[PDB]
Amino acid sequence: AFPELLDRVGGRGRFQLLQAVALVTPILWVTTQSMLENFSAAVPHHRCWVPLLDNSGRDVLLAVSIPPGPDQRPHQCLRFRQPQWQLIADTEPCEDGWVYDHSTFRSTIVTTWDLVCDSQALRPMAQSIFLAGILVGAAVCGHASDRFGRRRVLTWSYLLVSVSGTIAALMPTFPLYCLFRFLVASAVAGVMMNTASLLMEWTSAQAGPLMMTLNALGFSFGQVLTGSVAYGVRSWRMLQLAVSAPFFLFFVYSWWLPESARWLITVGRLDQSLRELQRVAAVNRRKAEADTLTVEVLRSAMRLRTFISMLCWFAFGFTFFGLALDLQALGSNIFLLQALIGIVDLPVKMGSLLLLSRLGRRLCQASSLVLPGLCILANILVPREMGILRSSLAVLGLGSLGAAFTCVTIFSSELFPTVIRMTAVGLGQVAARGGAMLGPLVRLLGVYGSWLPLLVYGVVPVLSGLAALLLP
Ligand SMILES: CCc1oc2ccccc2c1C(=O)c1cc(Br)c(O)c(Br)c1
Repeated sequence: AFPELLDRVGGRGRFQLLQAVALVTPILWVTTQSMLENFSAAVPHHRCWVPLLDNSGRDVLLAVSIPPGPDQRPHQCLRFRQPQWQLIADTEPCEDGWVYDHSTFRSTIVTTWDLVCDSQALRPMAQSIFLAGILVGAAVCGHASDRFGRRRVLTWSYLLVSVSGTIAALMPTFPLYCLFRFLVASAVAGVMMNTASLLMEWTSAQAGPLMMTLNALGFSFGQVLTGSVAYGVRSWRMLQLAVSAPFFLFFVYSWWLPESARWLITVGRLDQSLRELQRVAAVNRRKAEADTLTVEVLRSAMRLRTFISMLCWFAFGFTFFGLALDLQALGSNIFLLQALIGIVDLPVKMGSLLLLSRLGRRLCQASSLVLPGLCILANILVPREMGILRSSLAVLGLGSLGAAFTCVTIFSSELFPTVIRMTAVGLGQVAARGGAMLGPLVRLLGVYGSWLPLLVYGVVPVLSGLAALLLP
């Protein structure tokens, strides 16, 4: 009978707008802490330390000291034992440390801990560990927000994000940085599920479109907050602090938001629920029907399609979270991409949805997965002679893969007996954050050709979208 009390107490109005505003803002920084592994773990050009150069014809010394490399560059992993002055066979690996290029980044984690050359597989694992953390944090938090409430967990998760982000920026060794990022990811997943649920519960029956639109449209401007804070702070020890600092201020003000009124009824905390409903009504200024609440009323109140959705969610999660955490290979000028993956997400999603829904729901579902797969697949074909075309396709693709996140939820998830969609939307997400941990692991296949990662990242969504045409 809870919708009746909600209608008696409000619906739209004022409070349901300030709550949405105060809950949407953390989503931007939540995005910031997930795509931050693109400007923090950046790999600049690295060469081998030499006694002749870099103190104890500059080009002549560079040519005589380092053997030439395959890709029209000096070798990044080998050096001459002695100066081969015959150049107007016998080589050893770098043992005096590397020298890096300090022209766009001052200090990345790679520069600090030498994650190059033989120790290359370490870099694509710090993101898999992060996503695994997200999964294990979104699994536990489910059976946590039922014995602790729903508002307290959000505040403690804000505090945990703040503390873990601050601590992870002052570690002296790699494994501690891997572990504290794991904790950060778990807390971030908890924040994102609790915020979604809190936005869900307090709203009326019209929670379907508006709130789920606001959550996504929040992630988009998010990308543009990374782009920006980056252009500003370049180092890596001063970036994690500058990103995790706002969460403490968020926790400080999160102590006043009223707790969800539906959970309080089912556990027997009637008096606090009455107080929360009364304060919500007072905020909403609809203090006319609040008199009727005299406790007694609240006392009385107290298979093929599923598989197709699973594959669609899995394909969406795998390609995006494995080709968007490597934008240094999709082009150049990183502080422009990871900053245009957003202004090309909102017009594109709106226009594509509006145009393709009238054709049909299944046509819209199919057209949103084959298109970006083909777009990404075409990227390897075009040579590097024209940069603008080399970089244009990826933005539109990764942009349209974002369109699945919305299209496959507010237009999909009805492919079932149609009782309530909330028992299917959650089931889809387990595969997304359970295939992104199987994401950047594909980038570990840089050896044995460099085109295979892009080929896989393009073919998998293509096959998923094409098989989606086999619904009957
Ligand atoms: C543009 C689409 C999009 O952009 C992001 C940027 C940062 C974090 C999540 C997302 C995101 C998601 O839809 C999403 C949400 C959750 Br929850 C996940 O576990 C995974 Br994987 C992906």
